[PDB]
Amino acid sequence: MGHHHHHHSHMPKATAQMEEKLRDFTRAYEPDSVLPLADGVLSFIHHQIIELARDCLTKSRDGLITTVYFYELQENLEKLLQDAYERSESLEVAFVTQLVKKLLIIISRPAR
Repeated sequence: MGHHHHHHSHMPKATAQMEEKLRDFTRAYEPDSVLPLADGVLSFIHHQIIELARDCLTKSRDGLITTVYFYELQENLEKLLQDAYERSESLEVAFVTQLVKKLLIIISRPAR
């Protein structure tokens, strides 16, 4: 992220790279806004995009992320992926899918 005198972490660390990708990703928007998509169900799933993003971000910085954390988080994103694919009216779903997918790519092991 730099600052004035940047020459600090001269170790290519996945902490720096990923946490920056993740924070800049999540920073741009709100849980309740940039479409509630479908009011109720996909409003919940939009909350899930932004709140799993913010929580996993702060838990990465905290170091709380275990190996278990990732398995639960991935299968929860893919749960909500199929919940968004169960959302019969798909226009809003392009955002949802590309967001949880891009997030899954940011935290390594890129999706499809």
